[PDB]
Amino acid sequence: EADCGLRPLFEKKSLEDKTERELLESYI
Amino acid sequence: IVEGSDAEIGMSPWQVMLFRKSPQELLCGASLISDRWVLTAAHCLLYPPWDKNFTENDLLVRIGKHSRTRYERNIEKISMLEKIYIHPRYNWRENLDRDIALMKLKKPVAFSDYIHPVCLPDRETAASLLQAGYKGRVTGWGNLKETGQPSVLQVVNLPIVERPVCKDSTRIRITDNMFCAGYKPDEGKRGDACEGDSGGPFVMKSPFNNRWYQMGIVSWGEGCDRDGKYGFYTHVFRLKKWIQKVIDQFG
DNA sequence: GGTTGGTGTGGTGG
DNA sequence: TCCGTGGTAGGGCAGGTTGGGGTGA
Ligand SMILES: *C[C@@](*)(O)[C@H](CCCNC(N)=[NH2+])NC(=O)[C@@H]1CCCN1C(=O)[C@H](N)Cc1ccccc1
Ligand code: NA
Ligand code: NA
Ligand code: NA
Repeated sequence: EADCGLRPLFEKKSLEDKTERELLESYI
Repeated sequence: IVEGSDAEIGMSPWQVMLFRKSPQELLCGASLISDRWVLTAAHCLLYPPWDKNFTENDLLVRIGKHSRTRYERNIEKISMLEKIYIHPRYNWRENLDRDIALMKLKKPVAFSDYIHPVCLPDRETAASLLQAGYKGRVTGWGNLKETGQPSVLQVVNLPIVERPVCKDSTRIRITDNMFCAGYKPDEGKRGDACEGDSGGPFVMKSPFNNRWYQMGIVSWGEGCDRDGKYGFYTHVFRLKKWIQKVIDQFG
């Protein structure tokens, strides 16, 4: 549970995948 | 996955492939939740209407993969299963209620760029994210149309759907242990899971802490990506206590 | 090479 | 207020790895 949810190749580099924003913009 | 796209490398590092030792065939998806535990759909293992009943020695799991078929040397990890736990209330006849299983690996797996566990939702996460309109993300190597398969892992992002819509969409009895997700006919955009994507994770990214949480397991559907039809997923937060107990009891 | 090596076209594609 | 007594299914009326609580219908 400690390290969970944090992708080495995305969150741990501060890089977004092309379409995660699509999800985040969907929240309302 | 129908009308999805190829996944970026490391994009879904918790994706797991449920495989059958002999004949060597890919059965389902699954997901990495700890270094020793994988969560899949029960019907991947047990489905009596087709006399499916897989033992621990029938199966393997492949973690960190991207190619469906090709051995990803120094990238993927193949593990043997210690024990399978199916939900005691799993209903294989009526509606795949509580379509969930946990599989203990014989030995713990090393995380990496391509292998990394997803978080399970707390109450707050779940309250916050399980709302109609919010999009999550489904991944798998299942079929691209409904009657071929993908070269590499597929991803699609799809919105959670209001319960009355899900209820009206199918003849099948729906439990509060399941949700549905997919675009409506008037939303323009398309997409769905299909056969072979079962046990794969429906996931959502928390705006509160940037972590990805597994809100669903690919359970079932009627066709694949048909207008008026939606993919049905096991409501994971509702069964989280069982998940906890089993882990804590048999880790 | 790649998401990863090299008596390098298979062991797993090209 | 209902959401166990068989059901997916044993033995038993409580709880287990399971009858909790949730956009709950
Ligand atoms: C086992 C999984 O690969 C698979 C997921 C299918 C998802 N389809 C879409 N469009 N998202 N599940 C199934 O194939 C399940 C298991 C057995 C039958 N089944 C179905 O989806 C039926 N078409 C519907 C169904 C039949 C019986 C009970 C519940 C649902
Ligand atoms: Na659809
Ligand atoms: Na090679
Ligand atoms: Na019981």
